[PDB]
Amino acid sequence: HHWGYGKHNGPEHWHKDFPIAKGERQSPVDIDTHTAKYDPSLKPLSVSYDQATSLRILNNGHAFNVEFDDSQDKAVLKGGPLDGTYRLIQFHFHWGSLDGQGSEHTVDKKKYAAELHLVHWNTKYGDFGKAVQQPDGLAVLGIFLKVGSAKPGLQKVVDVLDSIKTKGKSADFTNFDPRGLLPESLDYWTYPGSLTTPPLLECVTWIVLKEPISVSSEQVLKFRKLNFNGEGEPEELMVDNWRPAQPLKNRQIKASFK
Ligand SMILES: NS(=O)(=O)OCCCCCCCCOS(N)(=O)=O
Ligand SMILES: [Cl-]
Ligand SMILES: [Zn+2]
Repeated sequence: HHWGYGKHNGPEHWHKDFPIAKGERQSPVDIDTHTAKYDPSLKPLSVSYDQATSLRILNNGHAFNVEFDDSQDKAVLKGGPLDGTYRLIQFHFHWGSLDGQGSEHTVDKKKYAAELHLVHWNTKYGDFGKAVQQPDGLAVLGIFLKVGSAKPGLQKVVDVLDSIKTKGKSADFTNFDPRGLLPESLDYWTYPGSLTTPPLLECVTWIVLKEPISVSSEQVLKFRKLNFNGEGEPEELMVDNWRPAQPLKNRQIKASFK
């Protein structure tokens, strides 16, 4: 057996193999907009994805990862609450079976249809492996997805999903520009958290954008055609691969805007 999002291996079961699931800085969390406080110490956020080099897209049995070449400082995230440079390594999404759910973070308890996670690691630690052994090893830029108008920049991702329907399948995915997945505004909320999937390591500085991007019903419907299962096995649609909000505990969510 292995962790997943089913009734028998879902979020409520994770703590048995990953005790940190009940830790002090777990993610995601509900973002109470009225309790979040504007933080003047936050520096301007810098998303520099101009030289991003995508390589492959993979169905890992939980979601699909668009992987990037992080052997050189190309796609980096800096500024904001971040100290130093964080390099983009991959991005993936979390989505629901219906438009009314799918996101991991929530805003005033509101759930979006999906959530995009752009994962970056602190270059001061040399590699991703070492970074996840540090309290400030990672920075994940989270972007909410709502259903409405199509997102042109997402279509290339959608059209390749048919080739990676099942767990373990991958496909070349070069020259994809992640800048086409960003909303207009970079206003955000930030707080110290963790990976939202096992191992649930608490090494993440979360930066969640306030402005969601709009994707079409057709685009998200194709996300829902993916499979959690591997080839030749009974079909288990890849839907609702999101972890619910976790206790905030000793943390404050800061806003980059007034
Ligand atoms: N949803 S999230 O963005 O918070 O996180 C997803 C998992 C990200 C990958 C985590 C892999 C952890 C194992 O790293 S290792 N082998 O030790 O280098
Ligand atoms: Cl199921
Ligand atoms: Zn994620």
